Amino acid sequence: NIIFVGKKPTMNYVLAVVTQFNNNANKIIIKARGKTISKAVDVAEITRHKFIPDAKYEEIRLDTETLQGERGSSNVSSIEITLSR
Amino acid sequence: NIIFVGKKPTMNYVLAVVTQFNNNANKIIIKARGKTISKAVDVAEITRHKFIPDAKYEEIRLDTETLQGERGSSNVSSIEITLSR
Repeated sequence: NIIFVGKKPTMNYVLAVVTQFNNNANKIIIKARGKTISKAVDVAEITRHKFIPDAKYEEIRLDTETLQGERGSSNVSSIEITLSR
Repeated sequence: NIIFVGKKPTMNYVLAVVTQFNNNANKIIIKARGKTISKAVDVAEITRHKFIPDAKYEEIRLDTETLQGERGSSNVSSIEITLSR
């Protein structure tokens, strides 16, 4: 029930979301890290504009996730977007 | 009270946020659109983890906005993060 948004074209992820709503999941979670946080927002916005006109934001969580490191190495921002209805 | 996260380095925006909190602001809004939605999340996560450890997510709003593109109108994702104490 979780869609990890990665490197595929955006519409793949929009499709994954729609597919799962039409097998009556009530909640969908979209999750992304780093640069692709932009794309996760796109996925959710396209979905509710063109394809599930009644989708609403249940909640949005922002976090940081820790990465294996060399000194100076970075961690990474993450988003989790919950949709329903 | 409104910081538009654009092309400058992340730490510049962190600085503008932390300054405003040091001058006793209650609510800070960070806005970004497109690719730099990633950078906005960065600004707020770093601020929270490293400078204002009691800064809270009051509200997170995802939207779509339009801009003059290369070829007529264009739609981009936008984010509005409200941090508070």
